[PDB]
Order: sequence, then C-alpha cells, then structure tokens
Amino acid sequence: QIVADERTNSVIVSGDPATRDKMRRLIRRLDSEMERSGNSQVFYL
Amino acid sequence: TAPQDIMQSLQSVIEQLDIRRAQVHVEALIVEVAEGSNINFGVQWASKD
Repeated sequence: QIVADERTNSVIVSGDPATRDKMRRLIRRLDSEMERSGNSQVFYL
Repeated sequence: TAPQDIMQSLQSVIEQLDIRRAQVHVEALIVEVAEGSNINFGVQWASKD
C-alpha cells in the first residue's frame, strides 16, 4: 500500500519492517537527482 | 505552479532563457558621386526673301 501526500511532497508507505526496507531503498534511487538533462533542452541556434 | 518534478525542469529552462542580450550598432554609408557635362555649338543664318 502506497499513498502520496501532495503538500509536503512525501509518500506514505505501509507494511512490515522488511517490506518497508525495500521501498525505502527503491525510493532513494527514484529520488536521485537528474543530471542537468530533463526532457527539455535549450538549443542556441 | 507545478509538481516538484516539473518545477525542477522549468527552473533549468528559465535559467537558460534569462541570458543577457548583446546590442548592435548598425551604420549605413550612402555615397553618390555624379558628374554631368554637355556642349552645344552651331551656326544659323537668316536673310531676306
């Protein structure tokens, strides 16, 4: 079970302490900072 | 106003569209040199009948 809270930009998670380990490790990678390159780039012609 | 992900995108765009503009000074030079001439010479007669 996963529910997201908009205001604080935070994910509520539920489960036993072993399952709340995995999603806590998997959310640290999905929160990793993108390097400079989004889907949008700016080309100076 | 956007979610935390779209925002961080739109901050790197605005950062790169906010650059300082260069200004240009454009001179034109319009030159004209004209030179005319003409010459006219001729004899005419007249008389009685």
